[PDB]
Amino acid sequence: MKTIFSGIQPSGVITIGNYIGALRQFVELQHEYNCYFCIVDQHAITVWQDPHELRQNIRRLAALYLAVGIDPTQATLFIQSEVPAHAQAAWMLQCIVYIGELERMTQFKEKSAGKEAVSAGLLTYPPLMAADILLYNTDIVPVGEDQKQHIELTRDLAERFNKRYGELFTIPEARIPKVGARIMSLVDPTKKMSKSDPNPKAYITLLDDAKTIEKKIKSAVTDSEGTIRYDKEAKPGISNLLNIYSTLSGQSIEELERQYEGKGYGVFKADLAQVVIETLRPIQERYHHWMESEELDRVLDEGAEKANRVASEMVRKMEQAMGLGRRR
Amino acid sequence: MKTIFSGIQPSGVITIGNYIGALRQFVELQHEYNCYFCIVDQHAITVWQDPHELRQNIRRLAALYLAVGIDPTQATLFIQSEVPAHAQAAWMLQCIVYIGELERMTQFKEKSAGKEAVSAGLLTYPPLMAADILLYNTDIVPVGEDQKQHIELTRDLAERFNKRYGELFTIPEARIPKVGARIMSLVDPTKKMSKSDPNPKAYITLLDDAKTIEKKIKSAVTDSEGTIRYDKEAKPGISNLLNIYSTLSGQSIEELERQYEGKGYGVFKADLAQVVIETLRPIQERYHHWMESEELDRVLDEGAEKANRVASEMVRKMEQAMGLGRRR
Ligand SMILES: Nc1ncnc2c1ncn2[C@@H]1O[C@H](COP(=O)(O)OP(=O)(O)OP(=O)(O)O)[C@@H](O)[C@H]1O
Ligand SMILES: Nc1ncnc2c1ncn2[C@@H]1O[C@H](COP(=O)(O)OP(=O)(O)OP(=O)(O)O)[C@@H](O)[C@H]1O
Ligand SMILES: [Mg+2]
Ligand SMILES: [Mg+2]
Repeated sequence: MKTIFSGIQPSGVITIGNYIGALRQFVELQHEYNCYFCIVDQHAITVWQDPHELRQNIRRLAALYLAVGIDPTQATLFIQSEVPAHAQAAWMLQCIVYIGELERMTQFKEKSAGKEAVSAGLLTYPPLMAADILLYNTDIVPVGEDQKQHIELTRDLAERFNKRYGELFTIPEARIPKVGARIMSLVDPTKKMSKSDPNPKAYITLLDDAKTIEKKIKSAVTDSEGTIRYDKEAKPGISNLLNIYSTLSGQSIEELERQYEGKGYGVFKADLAQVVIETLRPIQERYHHWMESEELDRVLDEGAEKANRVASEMVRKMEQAMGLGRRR
Repeated sequence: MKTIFSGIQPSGVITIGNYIGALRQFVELQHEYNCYFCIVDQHAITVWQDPHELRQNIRRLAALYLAVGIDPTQATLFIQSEVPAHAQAAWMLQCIVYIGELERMTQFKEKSAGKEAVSAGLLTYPPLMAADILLYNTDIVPVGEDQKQHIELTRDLAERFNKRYGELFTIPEARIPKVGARIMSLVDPTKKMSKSDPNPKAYITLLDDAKTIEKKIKSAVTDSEGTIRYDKEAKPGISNLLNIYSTLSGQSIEELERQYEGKGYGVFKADLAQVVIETLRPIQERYHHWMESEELDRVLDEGAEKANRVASEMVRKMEQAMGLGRRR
């Protein structure tokens, strides 16, 4: 079968946007592809991470991957840093990416937007992500609309390497969901929901308690119409709430518009909170199971073992193409 | 004893500048320090390297290190790429260096001087070099005047890591020779002699034949005075030739000025060529011995083995400080 790779940064607790845009689809994709799902801790340090928080976040992410249903025997779950090949191939890839291609990345300009001093890692985020994917001869990359431009660069980089040194890389393809590819901030409907937003009201983590989810849905930005109908341009907050409601409940935006005819934001929000709470319920239960056992560490050990075998061999192939080191 | 680290890029065949400014001193330093001498192949790919040339250059550099007298039992001779920790610590260090500190590096601006598209590796050269040094708890760094600014950044980076996460790194110190720290191009006395200069007349490689050394010394830029006397500002080419003559022969600039009183550039250059040829003679002989045996590969295997033990443990310490991966 074809191969899949996809990473999530342990830069905070994953949100419903992360879930809706990517994680949710991993669970189904694992049975039809050879999958590598990564906890990208090296990507997470491109900005300040408290060391204790990062360690904890790394373990929580792994538990949540398994809690949503990733089966360690059907897919390879691992931590980026535990596979030296990602840093190796990242170095090689940054000697072929042009500085201008990095500065033109919208994620770079956005995250670097209005900062005096910024880490080089923020800028060199792309070559590492390109290595993450390219290392496993990945065919499909399940994301995550905001990740489209990175995958496009990654393709340019694999092509440049292939034509410069010889055919080595499979050109990967992004797989972005038709629905939920871009869940918006609850607090600023013009920005996507980010797990690292400085405002906790912007997102709902997969670990949020009922009380917390009710508050967050209640504080969500809407408008003064009091009319539940989808209109991304005119009613951004309400349209986003409808999207969340629609993908989580399985009802169409249109069905929800009818069901809420004659209502009623208070009631619409109260209902949506319960829908999110009910979705997160079985997930949180299994998360607690994984968090309290050493089984989590066995899954990760075995996952890094398999990833190392595949990746270090690609690295060897890459060094042989570039002329690095010695003949092996 | 204290520890030493120093690298040389296998980006061409080392020159007499490389020799005079660094390699020559490694031979004496090895008996008084714990030394790690590196063949930095990952630094070499920051610009285009022909894969066959790079492979060959890597093996030639190792043979020349040993040919000048580095004793594999007194020092650790290794190839950068063969120790994954350099790429690992390089990634971590680039998440702490600021983009502005990289753009202000004069080597960056020089090598990137007048180029439309440039590799990110050119820009991120410093974090990798900082990792190279920091990995081994290096106290002294023998270079290489042009390398002073990199070592200064490396110190800022170790200090930033130490104060941000906890004391881990030894603050390294540059050790630049009083004489020969900056051998100039034979063709452009305002630029340093570089092994990768697009003009082969600029430098004399340690592998150049007698005929080639005579031509290069003969074509060396001088002036219209016909007076052999040292004057860096007024007589840059002649002063550089005097410097080369002085460090290689063991005579003072002043002794040479007297000995050449009443002469005589033709004769001065003819004499200097023979001095270089006579110096390179015993070196080239041993170089051919190493090139034709598998002993060269045993030295490198053992050198990477020792370097891996030390470096991967520093990497583990670094990840533990930043919170990467899992507790080990
Ligand atoms: N708002 C969103 N809607 C749908 N998918 C999203 C959203 N935000 C992120 N994703 C997807 O989630 C995955 C994990 O990405 P990532 O770890 O960068 O999350 P993040 O929330 O954006 O975190 P951070 O704020 O630290 O950068 C990717 O496939 C990504 O495109
Ligand atoms: N002209 C020179 N005079 C004295 N020392 C030098 C000179 N050029 C380089 N060195 C020293 O040689 C060592 C190896 O450096 P490096 O491998 O960068 O050589 P390079 O000739 O400058 O190569 P390249 O042109 O590929 O960058 C360092 O210690 C460096 O400072
Ligand atoms: Mg992100
Ligand atoms: Mg150099």
